Amino acid sequence: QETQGQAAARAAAADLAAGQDDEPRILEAPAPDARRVYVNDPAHFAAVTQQFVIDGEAGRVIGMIDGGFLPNPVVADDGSFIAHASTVFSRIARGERTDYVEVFDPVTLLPTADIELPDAPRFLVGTYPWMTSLTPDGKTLLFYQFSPAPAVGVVDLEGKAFKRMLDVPDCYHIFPTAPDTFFMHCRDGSLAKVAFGTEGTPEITHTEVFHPEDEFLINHPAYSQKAGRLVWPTYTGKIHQIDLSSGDAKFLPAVEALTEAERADGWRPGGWQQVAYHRALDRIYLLVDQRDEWRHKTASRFVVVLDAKTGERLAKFEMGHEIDSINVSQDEKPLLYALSTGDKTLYIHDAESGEELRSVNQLGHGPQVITTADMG
Amino acid sequence: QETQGQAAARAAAADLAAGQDDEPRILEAPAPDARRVYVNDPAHFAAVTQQFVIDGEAGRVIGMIDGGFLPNPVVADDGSFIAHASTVFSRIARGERTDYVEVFDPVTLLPTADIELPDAPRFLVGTYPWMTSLTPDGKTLLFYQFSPAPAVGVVDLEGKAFKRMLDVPDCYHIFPTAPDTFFMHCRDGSLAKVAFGTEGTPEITHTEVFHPEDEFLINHPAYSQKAGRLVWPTYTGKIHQIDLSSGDAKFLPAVEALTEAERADGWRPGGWQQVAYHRALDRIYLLVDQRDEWRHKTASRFVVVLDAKTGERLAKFEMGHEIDSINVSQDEKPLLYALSTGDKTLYIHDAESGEELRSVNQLGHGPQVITTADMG
Amino acid sequence: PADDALAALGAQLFVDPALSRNATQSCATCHDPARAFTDPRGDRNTPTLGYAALVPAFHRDANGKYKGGQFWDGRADDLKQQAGQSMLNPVEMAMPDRAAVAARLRDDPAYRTGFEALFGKGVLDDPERAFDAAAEALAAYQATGEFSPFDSKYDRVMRGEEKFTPLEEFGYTVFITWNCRLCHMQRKQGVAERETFTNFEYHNIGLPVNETAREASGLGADHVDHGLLARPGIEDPAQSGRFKVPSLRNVAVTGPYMHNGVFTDLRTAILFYNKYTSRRPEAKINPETGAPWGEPEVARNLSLAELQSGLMLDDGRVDALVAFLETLTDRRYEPLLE
Amino acid sequence: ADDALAALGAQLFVDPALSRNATQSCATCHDPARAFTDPREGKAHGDRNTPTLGYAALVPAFHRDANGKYKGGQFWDGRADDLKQQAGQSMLNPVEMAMPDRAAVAARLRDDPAYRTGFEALFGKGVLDDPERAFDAAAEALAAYQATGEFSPFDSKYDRVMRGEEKFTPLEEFGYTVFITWNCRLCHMQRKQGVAERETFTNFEYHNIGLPVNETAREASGLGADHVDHGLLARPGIEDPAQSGRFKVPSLRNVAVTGPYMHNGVFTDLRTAILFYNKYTSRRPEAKINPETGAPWGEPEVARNLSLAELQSGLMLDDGRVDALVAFLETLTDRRYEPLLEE
Amino acid sequence: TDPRAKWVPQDNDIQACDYWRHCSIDGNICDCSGGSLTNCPPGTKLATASWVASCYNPTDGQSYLIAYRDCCGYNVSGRCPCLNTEGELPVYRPEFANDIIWCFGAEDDAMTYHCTISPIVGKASHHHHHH
Amino acid sequence: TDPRAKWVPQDNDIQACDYWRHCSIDGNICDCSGGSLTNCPPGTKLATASWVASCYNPTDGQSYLIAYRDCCGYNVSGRCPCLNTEGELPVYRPEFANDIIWCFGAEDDAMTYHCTISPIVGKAS
Ligand code: HEC
Ligand code: HEC
Ligand code: HEC
Ligand code: HEC
Ligand SMILES: [Ca+2]
Ligand SMILES: [Ca+2]
Ligand code: NA
Ligand code: NA
Ligand code: NA
Ligand code: NA
Repeated sequence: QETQGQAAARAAAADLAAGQDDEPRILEAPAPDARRVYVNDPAHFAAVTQQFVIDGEAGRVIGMIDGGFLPNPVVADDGSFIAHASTVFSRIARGERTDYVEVFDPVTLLPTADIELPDAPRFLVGTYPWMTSLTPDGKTLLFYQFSPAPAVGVVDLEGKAFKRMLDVPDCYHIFPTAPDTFFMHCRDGSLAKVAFGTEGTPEITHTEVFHPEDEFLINHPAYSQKAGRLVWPTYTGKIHQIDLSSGDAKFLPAVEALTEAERADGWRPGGWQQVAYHRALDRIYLLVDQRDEWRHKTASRFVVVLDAKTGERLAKFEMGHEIDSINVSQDEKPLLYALSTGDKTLYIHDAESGEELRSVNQLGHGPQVITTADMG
Repeated sequence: QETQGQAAARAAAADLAAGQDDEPRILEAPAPDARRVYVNDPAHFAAVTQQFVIDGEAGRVIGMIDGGFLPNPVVADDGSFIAHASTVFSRIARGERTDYVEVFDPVTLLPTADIELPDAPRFLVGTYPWMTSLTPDGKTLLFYQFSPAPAVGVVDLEGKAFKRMLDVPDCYHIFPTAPDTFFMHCRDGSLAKVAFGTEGTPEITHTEVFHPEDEFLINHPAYSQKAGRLVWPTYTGKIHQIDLSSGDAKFLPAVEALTEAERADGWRPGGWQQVAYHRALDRIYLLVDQRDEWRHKTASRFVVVLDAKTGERLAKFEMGHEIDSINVSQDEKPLLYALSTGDKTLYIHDAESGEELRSVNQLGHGPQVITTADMG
Repeated sequence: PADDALAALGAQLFVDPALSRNATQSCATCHDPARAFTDPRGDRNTPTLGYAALVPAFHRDANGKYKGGQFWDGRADDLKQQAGQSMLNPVEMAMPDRAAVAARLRDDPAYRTGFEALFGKGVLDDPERAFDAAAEALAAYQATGEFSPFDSKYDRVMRGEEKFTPLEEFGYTVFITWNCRLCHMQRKQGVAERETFTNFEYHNIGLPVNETAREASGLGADHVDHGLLARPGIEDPAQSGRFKVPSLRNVAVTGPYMHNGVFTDLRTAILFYNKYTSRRPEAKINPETGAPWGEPEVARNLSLAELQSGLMLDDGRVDALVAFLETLTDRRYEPLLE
Repeated sequence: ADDALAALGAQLFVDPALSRNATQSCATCHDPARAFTDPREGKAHGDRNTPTLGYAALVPAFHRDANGKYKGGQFWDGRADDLKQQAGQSMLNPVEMAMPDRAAVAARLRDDPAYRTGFEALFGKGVLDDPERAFDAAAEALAAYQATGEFSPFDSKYDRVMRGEEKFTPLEEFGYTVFITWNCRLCHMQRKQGVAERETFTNFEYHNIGLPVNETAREASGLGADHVDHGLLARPGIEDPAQSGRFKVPSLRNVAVTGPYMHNGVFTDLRTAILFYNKYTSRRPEAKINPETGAPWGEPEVARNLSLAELQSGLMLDDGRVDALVAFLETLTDRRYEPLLEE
Repeated sequence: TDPRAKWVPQDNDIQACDYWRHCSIDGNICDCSGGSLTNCPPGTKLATASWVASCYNPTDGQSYLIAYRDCCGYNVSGRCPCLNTEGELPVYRPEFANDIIWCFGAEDDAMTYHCTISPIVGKASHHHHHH
Repeated sequence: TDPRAKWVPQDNDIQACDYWRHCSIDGNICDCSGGSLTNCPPGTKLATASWVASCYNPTDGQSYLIAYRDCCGYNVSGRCPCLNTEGELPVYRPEFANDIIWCFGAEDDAMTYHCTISPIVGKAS
């Protein structure tokens, strides 16, 4: 009802009338909690970019973080820190490149580490959350390199140092499952398990091929590290689920997020972060709309919600805006976050009823990525 | 009728049908000429910014130049080079500050000099063209400093080296008149002549005080270095004209851009670059509108044209758009440039009839400053 | 009744040399009402008693900053404790003990009358009760309107009764926009009801020793004045060299300036702040001596975050600040400004 | 004229009378059974490898383009303007036919009565009595024969696939896609943009890709340890030092059947030729080892003027993409040479 | 919405450009990027320099000196942009000028503009600008 | 207009996002910042890497392989932004993937994205 600007005016006016003093100072953000939500703006490939830290309950910006060109954000699930890998140049977008990792305190937002990555080794790509990833203990950050060949960089956040590049096969994305192990998805349609050391060839093993070459797996799968659950939609809304919880891949039954009647009438997923997964409810949420087969990065106006174990549809929400990315908070009665790149606005919905509750606008130039911590 | 993109489609299609080959390459911009116009986008205080190089005759972007935080552009009048003083930081908007001058070749747009300015000496302010200025011979760039006190830095563009800071009195802006002399405007209402040696404190001489403490001279006067003509409107549209061509200041009779009746009905100049001056026609152009006395930075929708000699009004144009800045090309049959910060669009007008000829849109985030060369 | 009578007893004490070691001087000798309760004629400079009653009692605030109290080093909690300290202080009244004070009070029939009416029969035969009562009376007197009249030009302008001159207006605007308001304003924001141009905090602004005063004190060339750390019970080494922010009311008539009286002219005190901001050679020089200011007496804990503002005061701004600070002169002292 | 002139060139092409001691013909070294190259150099004195004559008739005449790039011509160093000039050079070349002078060539042509008839019908009575006219006519004939369909049939699987008659295998198709998106397209495509009518997988320019000396060939040539093959700078009349070490980009048609590879035959295997380009892009130690020797590739013979802008692409071909490129380049084999792919 | 009309202050929403204390703000309102009306967001540095305006508060009819302060060291926030210029004077009267980036004194030499706060520091007016 | 409708190519205006050669462009059209359909603007560096799409040309009914290249080393142009994904496959098929910054090979190691050019390299097959 009363907006935050209006409540603040009412309070400042009462302070003034009462003669209440207060010292102008640098605020702390509120403590990280399950309803904090981060939105990253890659700004349609601009040389500098912004992250917005938002209290999802209040629909309020509580902080920002500046970044360089197409940085990769991560957020520790336990709330203890956030970090990114980022790239700057000595004359805006020209000159000497420096890539680096910063770690930030999640309340003061001050950098607590700034770790240079030798030889400018980051992969510059429109932002994919699982192209840079934390190990479950938070001590290591792993980032992807494409040039000259697929490789994964290992950064020791505890010791605040780069460690080494690992050579991998022709594979992509990084889903860590342990201090020394992560999985990747390979061109051949296998997953690769890579287990590594401080020195030495890593031990790399493959699953069998789990999808044929004409079934396309999107660049924004959902991965719950705490559940070990990799949720990987294809262009038609077929969803692979892989359970990495035992440390080896076990595969679950594939489900369809769309019915055969819907797919015959042109319904397909589309957007950027098209899929979210709620760990405690074991529920999948997918952005979908009626679209041509090659309009797979356009916004969508609907989200289907399904039970990950059976595939049953539990809801189909009309979001009422052009939504490019979704995610959910991981608490009991979660919020469903719906970010519109075109509106530069985060819409915050009740994930159970689908109802829009509040929104936060003016989020940069082309905001695309939502990250939440799973604190529970 | 046929647009640039349509013409280009037709040429491409003709090349394909004829089997014409061509090598993909880096184009050169067309030679600088009287109708080239530069638009600088301070981007409402963003840490990085852009300049657009535009052919005013065709209404075509022919190149761009990246800049740091609130850079100051300058354009050699003879078309031989362009330059700016700019500022970058080691971590986007935080960390170590570097200020520097770059000089660019005006056809390849490549930097031909990058001259570090020691001790981060630039004045950071919403952009004022005459806060950084070339001497008439092109060999020297002078920039203003405000902290810890008003000062002017001397940069040798020929030797590609910063030289020294000159201490000045409590004065603002830099109007060079000779390889070793420039004028400034002082808080006390005088202009200061500053003549500077190789070493030495400069020789500083004040003019008489030429305006009262309650008449306010805008931050964007027009200055024709080739004419030695300083055109300085006040908030009410009274115009001060100072002739610097003998090397000393001769105050020309003041002229009123608005009538008494217009001023009683609320007309005042307002915007950013509110005033333009055409040297060959000896004509003054002023952005005006009906506004409250304290809305002096809002856009205006009209331009009045007056004879600099008589003050006689020559023209009053309805621009058709919310315009913040004006300038003119310096050739015969000049163009009148009308930039809207809100529309991010440069409107290009016939100066004589005031009719809109063409426009160039998408000029960044908050474009504000138009610069032309006086090549005649 | 007792409000008025208590202050009136303090008014009598304040001018009585019988309160000094050898009956030579009164509180009025050094804190002369004709010169804004400072000395018109020890190592620290005598501060004004005007507006001292507006200072809060000494405390540590919730951010760890100390505020309030009396003396340059805050070593008295409030004006009553200060008066008791003053009566026994070798650099103020220098009485040897509380019994000697009571004995002087007993010698005077009007004091037997005045003190007994307020504190009870026999008060002056009990040296502890006698001394405490005298300090209570001296404190009550200093809390009267006469010591804090709020009748300066500044006051009149803020009440809308008159206007600043252009020069005074410029100086007010500089004061409230430049770093002076970080320390010489009561509040962080909002409007004070009784502004006295001090936030009552303790800061080291890095002053040099006043050589000639130090020599005349007999403290020794090896003495260092540690400011607030010298207050008994303060042991925090971060307080070493910090002094209470003085109220700027009546500043134009209470030279010389700073805790040790090192600068004789108000303009010099203002120019001192340019040593932290200006690049010009002259900013390094004390104009009263033609020599460098001198190294800080205590070279730690300087308030560099407030002092290194990045902006130099040109001479026009210094003239404006002088004009503005002269408007903080109580009405009665305006004649002293010529 | 046209049929008859090529038919006269067909006879000359196989005639050992055109060689110094009458021991070999053009077809000896340019063997029609092996895409007009020399079986003896295969897994089957100068130190340059014998190039294919197939598709050489599509090369433009030698010229300097307006950007200052030389293009066109024949031989590895471009020193013949076109096929006719190459043939006259070949007749007199110590490493090809090795005849001592034009008179000697005219004298062999006169010994043959079918030549008196065939040459006189095309060039006029008395042609073979004028050594200059006889030798020019022979070169013209040879060049006409090389311009016939037989040398440039455009019937490789690639050609059939472009005509819609067949599809690539998935591996050949990935190979083609890599070829057209990676740096290979910058030098082994006829055009900079648009579509070629008769693509021969060369832009006919001259580049130094920084190959080492083939030591055994060089030893055998007797040229000397201090010899340097300067490529295009050895063309008479080229004096620009920037052309040292540049050689003509070869057509990749029939590449799979015309090993060994490069201007000096230094690599036996097609896969080695492709792997060589990773020495400019990969960080792996294996990238600088020639897999046929287990030793470093070697210092370039000519250190200067390397095409580093095209070669240092920032991207390494993994083994999958190397396999795919081999598969695609095998589709460029003319139909009549497909049986050769087995061995 | 008429940009050239006399500005009309309100005292009911601090995130709007017509809130009375924003009479001479230039930039972005800190309350919209995790600061508040008189405090900077986390990670930014509070300048010690300031500019002043006498802004009329329509609630109590009093004119208050607002000594604006910048929060520095981050790229501009891009939320809640505003530019007002009540009594704003040209650069040569800098204590009233608002195109200057008033980041002097900020910790760590921070000089980039992120947003501006609007604290009251006095109840007064100016000769050039009074209600 | 309808963002989800099948993309409809034209061969009449290269600055528009439905120009037929732009069928898998991601970024900005170089002709809008001082380059042309197939050349980079002054001051930028032409990458040697590419990604390919088969784009239908409605002028002649032929599909052509467009081997896009980026012009690198400047901040993104901000003029004529477009994103089309005809045949565009995910990142593990990089030769058809268009979120990657294909600035490899550009002079002076330039890797920032300014705009993309749309040259033809073949007929589709
Ligand atoms: C010989 C001169 C002298 C006499 C007599 C004297 N004082 Fe002081 N007074 C001083 C000096 C010097 C100081 C500063 C001492 C310090 O800070 O340690 C001072 C400090 C004070 C202060 C501290 C105010 C502040 O802002 O810190 C008060 C209150 C005061 N005196 C009241 C008295 C009273 C009441 C008497 C009579 C009982 C008195 N003084 C007698 C010299 C004198
Ligand atoms: C960091 C806090 C701080 C700042 C900022 C500051 N002052 Fe002070 N000022 C003090 C303290 C503390 C003293 C007493 C220092 C001492 O004697 O040890 C003082 C003393 C003075 C005095 C002498 C008063 C007396 O009774 O002896 C004057 C005058 C003065 N300040 C004016 C200014 C002006 C004008 C400005 C702005 C140019 C300014 N100050 C900025 C803290 C500050
Ligand atoms: C003894 C082997 C041998 C004989 C016989 C021979 N050649 Fe060659 N040919 C070569 C070699 C080796 C080269 C490469 C020489 C070089 O580039 O300098 C070559 C090059 C060529 C080329 C250049 C092709 C290209 O792509 O650069 C043509 C054309 C040619 N020969 C045609 C002929 C003709 C026609 C004859 C018969 C008149 C002939 N050759 C006889 C070995 C031979
Ligand atoms: C900078 C131009 C350039 C680039 C890029 C280039 N090549 Fe070459 N290629 C050459 C030249 C020149 C030669 C002949 C070199 C020599 O022998 O001196 C050559 C020779 C070859 C040969 C041996 C052919 C023969 O008949 O001996 C093969 C196979 C080859 N290239 C394949 C490729 C492939 C596949 C790529 C992409 C990975 C590629 N090339 C990239 C210029 C290029
Ligand atoms: Ca004093
Ligand atoms: Ca060969
Ligand atoms: Na002294
Ligand atoms: Na102590
Ligand atoms: Na060999
Ligand atoms: Na030569």
